[PDB]
Amino acid sequence: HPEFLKAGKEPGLQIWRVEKFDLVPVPTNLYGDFFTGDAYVILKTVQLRNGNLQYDLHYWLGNECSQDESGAAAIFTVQLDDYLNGRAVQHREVQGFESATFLGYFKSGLKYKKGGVASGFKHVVVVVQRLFQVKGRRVVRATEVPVSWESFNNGDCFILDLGNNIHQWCGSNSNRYERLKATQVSKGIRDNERSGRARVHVSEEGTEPEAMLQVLGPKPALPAGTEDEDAANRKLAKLYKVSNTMSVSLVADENPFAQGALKSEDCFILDHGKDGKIFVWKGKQANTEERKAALKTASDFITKMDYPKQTQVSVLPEGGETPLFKQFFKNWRDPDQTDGLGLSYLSSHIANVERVPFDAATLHTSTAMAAQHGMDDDGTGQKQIWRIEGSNKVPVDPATYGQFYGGDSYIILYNYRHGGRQGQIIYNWQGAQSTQDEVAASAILTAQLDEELGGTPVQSRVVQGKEPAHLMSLFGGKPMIIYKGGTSREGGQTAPASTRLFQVRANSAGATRPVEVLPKAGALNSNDAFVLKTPSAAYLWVGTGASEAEKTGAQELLRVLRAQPVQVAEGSEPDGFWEALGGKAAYRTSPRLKDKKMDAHPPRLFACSNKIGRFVIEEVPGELMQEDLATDDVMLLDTWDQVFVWVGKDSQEEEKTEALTSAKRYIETDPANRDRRTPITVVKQGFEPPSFVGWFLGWDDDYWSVDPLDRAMAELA
Repeated sequence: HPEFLKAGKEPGLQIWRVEKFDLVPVPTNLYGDFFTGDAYVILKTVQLRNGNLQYDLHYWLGNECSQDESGAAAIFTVQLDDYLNGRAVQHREVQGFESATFLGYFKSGLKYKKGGVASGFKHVVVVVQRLFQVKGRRVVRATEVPVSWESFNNGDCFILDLGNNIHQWCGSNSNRYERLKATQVSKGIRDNERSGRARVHVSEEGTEPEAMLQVLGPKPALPAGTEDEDAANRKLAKLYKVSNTMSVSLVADENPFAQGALKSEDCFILDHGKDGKIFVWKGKQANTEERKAALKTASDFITKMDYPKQTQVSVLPEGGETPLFKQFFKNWRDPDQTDGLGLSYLSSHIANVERVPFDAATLHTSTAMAAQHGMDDDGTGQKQIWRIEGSNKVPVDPATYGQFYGGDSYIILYNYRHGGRQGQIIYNWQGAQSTQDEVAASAILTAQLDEELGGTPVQSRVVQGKEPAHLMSLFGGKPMIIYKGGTSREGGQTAPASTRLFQVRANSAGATRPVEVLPKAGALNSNDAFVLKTPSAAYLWVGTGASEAEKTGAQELLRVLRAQPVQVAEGSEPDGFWEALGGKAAYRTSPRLKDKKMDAHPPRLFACSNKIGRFVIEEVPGELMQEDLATDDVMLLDTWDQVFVWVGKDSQEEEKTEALTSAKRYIETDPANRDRRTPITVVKQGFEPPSFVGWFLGWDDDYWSVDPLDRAMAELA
């Protein structure tokens, strides 16, 4: 055996060019260059936290690549996978529409070279005279184009490669951010292709150097940019079951699908084609012919539905499904979950993130711990609570700090200290039964308060029932009691219900919040304790998964209810318990993914926009980096438990005021059917909280002191 032996042995990236049905290694210093007339095979191996190796097999098809060449690359992807015991995730990437995972492997971006093995061009390779058109802001792509002014336009940047002189040219209508990412490609040509020997010359229209003007002739009038992502065709997806010939059978009309719909004896197609990707899921018991023919059937299904030929397709084995595939299902939970160190798959873009458990004594020094637990600090800073009464904020009685009523909406101005510096957080808590005028009034006043405090404070819109972990910790040691629906104003206190049911649950911080729920048995949960104040006896129901903090919260919540507790463990409930709840019922028993939520729902950064009301979101691939936050964009950092809205200083005011709704739109369209009470957190550039910056390793506190572009072209360019 040849190159197969030197494969997934160590963590890293391996690229081969399929050359005459042979896997020829691409020189590593050229990783990122791809000939449009050829096909490549790419293996990314990632080390899991337990030391095991996880494989991602990609094969890449250029625009001018033959059919017998894509087949060759496909055969290798198949036979490489079963050499790795059929546990790899396979990807078919087409030029210009590659998967985010594939795009993450390449920092400096991609280069699409004219030529191929048929044209008689190798990779190894002096005298150079080529031209690249650099289009891209988050996925910088450099396409080789004819060496002519006709190839140009004033919207993008261009690189005139003259061997020992690289000439970067940028149009007048080109944005400063695009110019920045273009210098990366130019620098990459200098350092990787010429080994740092050549000189990179930067210019814009009107300042063309004589060398460039000698090659292209005098500059004529140039046009403008064609300006190229995900829209609202994200929500709907369908699941199919394959037979062989090739026929499919609809098994699930709408997502979220039932995880049990996947049977291990067959293979299934998750159709997300209107969003540009489809999945193939191999059951472990599926026929060997069926498994090896996954890409076979996937391409057929593409044509039988009239999807674009360039549709992303990925192939998953049972047990190694990616988290996006799992999110298409209603509460996907694995047959290991709690036991182990990870899950089905570890997203490469967070594979190098050190996992920091919680310890409040040193929260104030670790941005990473702050981000991984949604904990800006310990919750012990100065704060003000206001209840919204009509059109004004009313100070809440300090004795009742920690109790919130479902018929009110509150504003919580909190002072946080982390590291050496401070910040402020404005929490906007809107009750479920709060009247619409006052809920809307709470939002108006929340924004007004932010401007009073200089526009610097963080804004967080919370909805009753789904409160961030940090919010629970603001009240010292007492729990955050949330009532189903009453008022706290002076002439309006309602009457307590006959029998009430409280779900007391703790965060990673040990703070707890008892949530008053419906008085039904189906509302119970094995991981938390519960409090049932019936007029007869007050029950303290403690689940098998409940710990000290939940008992302490449930106990001390029964304190404020002036009722003696009746300790009752799960499974051994007295008679009166079930009948007070309306009888026995099926509740949730499966444990939660406490520290493995990151593995299940890794944080993703997005760029949101709405040009003509059309909501456009584009995922930025790879490791989360401060460099990826453009000053003229409104970005989205989705941590599952929360959706941050990073607002760039130089973005348009329209997009700035729409920060709340753009996030609300992204959550609404999420194919995972994400809860709409999910807290949204608006954050200003240069005033980001620790729970945000801790996700970005290598965060320069004074990164924006010098303009990013003014630094790059002054650095090594």
